[PDB]
Amino acid sequence: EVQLVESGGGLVKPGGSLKLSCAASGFTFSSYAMSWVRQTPEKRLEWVATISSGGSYTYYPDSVKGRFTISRDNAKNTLYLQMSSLRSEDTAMYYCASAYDGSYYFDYWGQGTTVTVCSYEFLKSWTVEDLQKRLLALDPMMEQEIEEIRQKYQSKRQPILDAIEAK
Amino acid sequence: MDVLMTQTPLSLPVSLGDQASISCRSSQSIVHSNGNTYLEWYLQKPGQSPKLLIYKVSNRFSGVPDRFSGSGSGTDFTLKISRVEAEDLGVYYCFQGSHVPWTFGGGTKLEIKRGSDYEFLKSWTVEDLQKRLLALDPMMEQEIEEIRQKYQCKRQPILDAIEAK
Repeated sequence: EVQLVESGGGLVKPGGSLKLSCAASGFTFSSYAMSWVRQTPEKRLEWVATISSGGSYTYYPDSVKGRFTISRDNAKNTLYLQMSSLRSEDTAMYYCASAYDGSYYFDYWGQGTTVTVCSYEFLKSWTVEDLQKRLLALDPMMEQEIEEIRQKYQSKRQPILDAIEAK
Repeated sequence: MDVLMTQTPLSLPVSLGDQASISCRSSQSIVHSNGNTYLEWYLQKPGQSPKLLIYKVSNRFSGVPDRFSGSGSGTDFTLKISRVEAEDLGVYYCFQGSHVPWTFGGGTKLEIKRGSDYEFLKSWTVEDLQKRLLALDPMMEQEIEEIRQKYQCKRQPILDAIEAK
């Protein structure tokens, strides 16, 4: 069946560039339009780009026009999204989705790859071992934030478990 | 050149077996140049990808039960769930594809009223309860990965300063 996997996301500085790739598997890739749709950290959906079944027609919203370029290779069954001059508003989870030309826009979505714009290094140019211990000091703080998330979800799971046991 | 998609309400607390109605208001008319009205309804399970539910106002996507219904009148479009089941919970998004730029709605979270209280989950079946417990793991793993990527954001300048040395 339809299987779309996405890759290429990661860290990037403001004004940097990055290219995302979506590998399609399970259908004739050249008979359906493709699109990129991103989801902000505030869980808001935004349409990024749309390319026709063969690539002769591309569509972008004014927010990413000129900076983003959608493309496709029907022989490799791959979809591409080239990003340049990346801004802080582009930090989101990017999904690649298939279309049905003339009926609906997004019928099957991939798992999504996260692009995070990284906004400080002028001061860090100093003692090397002090940088080493600052990098190791950041780890317990991450573990505590992760444990806070785990504790919150433990509280969320408790009523469901209680209802299961109360049967 | 922008059409606003106003979804309402923001949260619809319902119990199992109840009727649900979500509305989506368009700032401008949304008829396509070919005469069609490309109003779509998407449902996103927590931690998962969005899935198409309704297309062209009132046409059900393949696999969507008859409990889901769509309707519209020009600028007001309404999605209706006759009998809300546990599989229907999640965030619903309305979308337009008639005028560039194609815009999405704010989202409407369909949730269980007083689902935090276990007394109001005793009517549920064990099967649906274990499914509800499984539905939290993608949510939690996503939030954990966001924290990890934030600390990768913080770790890279120090790593680059070491690479310079």
